[PDB]
Amino acid sequence: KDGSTWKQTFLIDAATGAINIGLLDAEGKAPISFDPVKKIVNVDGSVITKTINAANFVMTNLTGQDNPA
Amino acid sequence: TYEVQGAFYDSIIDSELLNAQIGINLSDKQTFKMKSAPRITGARCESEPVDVGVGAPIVYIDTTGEADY
Repeated sequence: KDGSTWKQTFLIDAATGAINIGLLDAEGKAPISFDPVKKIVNVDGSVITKTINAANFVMTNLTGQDNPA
Repeated sequence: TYEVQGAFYDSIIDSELLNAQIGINLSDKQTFKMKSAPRITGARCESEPVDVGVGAPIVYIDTTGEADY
């Protein structure tokens, strides 16, 4: 409850197993997003894990002026 | 290209006499080539399309100069 309105914090859709986590940005960009339809896990920010196993560490220039490395 | 010839003129040598170059006993001439300023032949910019993310802008510009740096 923010004043007279309510801001979404987290959503869990029935049709799609999408779980957005976090207060929405002014432009509507959720911090953490999911999509089983595309089989992607989308996290804006950082990820900390003891280890990671994968088959393709494909660095990307996600931002306009980023430096993948 | 220019040719260089000169020498020292003492207190005896006068401005008019120096212009006449009679008693100066100047040095033998020497010819050298004067370099050329840089110029840009063409201006362009291309970048690679990317599946995910954004292609990093790059500038390709072709010169024709001869400056050391």
